[PDB]
Amino acid sequence: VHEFAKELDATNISIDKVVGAGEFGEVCSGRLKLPSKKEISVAIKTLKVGYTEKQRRDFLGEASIMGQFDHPNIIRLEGVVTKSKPVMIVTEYMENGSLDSFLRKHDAQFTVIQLVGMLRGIASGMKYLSDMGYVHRDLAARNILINSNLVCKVSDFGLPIRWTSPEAIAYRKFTSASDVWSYGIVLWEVMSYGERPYWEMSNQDVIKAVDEGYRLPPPMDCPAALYQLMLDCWQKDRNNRPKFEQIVSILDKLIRNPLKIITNLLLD
Ligand SMILES: Cc1cn(-c2cc(C(=O)Nc3ccc(C)c(NC(=O)c4ccno4)c3)cc(C(F)(F)F)c2)cn1
Repeated sequence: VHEFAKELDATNISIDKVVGAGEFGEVCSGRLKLPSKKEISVAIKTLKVGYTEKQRRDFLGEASIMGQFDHPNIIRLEGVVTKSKPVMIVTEYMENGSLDSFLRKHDAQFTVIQLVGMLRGIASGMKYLSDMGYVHRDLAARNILINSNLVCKVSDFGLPIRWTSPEAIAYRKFTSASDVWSYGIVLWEVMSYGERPYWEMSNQDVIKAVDEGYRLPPPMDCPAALYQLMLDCWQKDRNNRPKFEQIVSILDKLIRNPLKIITNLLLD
């Protein structure tokens, strides 16, 4: 763990309050005093009292993964506490919480360009994870955190049929291209302001429908460019899906605001 995670001194951590009502795990917000004496807001996940050795190993392995990724759109590991208990993982604080729950509070209240900025941040984080050989496997709006300035950052709270590509469902073929499929689902979630993908369809029907070529329909008022981007991410042939670098490039062009062309499952 210490290869990729700094050991924090518990005397530098103050705990404020419980956050997220369990959605992130056993997580609090608080402050961390850095070696330079600067104090920053942080999220703190604690390992349960009475943990088993496997639970500790799994907890510290998580920190080890996170510590590998230093990027503006991937959740930043500040460090771990292992030499005292409770054992902790400390990250930057993301004031606006998970993106799906945030958007549900704000239905139709953001501009298209604001939503595209969110989407671009997520794609940039994924471009770095993929460049680093990391396949996320659970890329979903609930695993994206959003801060006070609406910057979105790839996270993972653990457990996902609705977000999984057909090949990863069929025979566990997980690649960065199956993450691109997942990104198309997140793109739909964002444009739908946190609607659940495939709503409450039976999992077996989500699997069969997608395999038969059916896809989620355009969100209300969804620009054609963005719906086409979803369809491109949802290509049956993983080789035909765009790479994350190309997704970032697409969004960067839309950010220049060229987009006013507007578009149960659709046979696509
Ligand atoms: C089992 C496992 C999970 N992960 C993993 C966890 C996480 C992650 O986000 N973990 C995590 C751990 C501790 C905390 C405190 C947080 N942050 C928050 O819960 C949070 C809430 C609000 N602000 O921050 C987040 C991220 C990544 C990713 F994709 F970015 F590479 C991977 C790796 N292995």
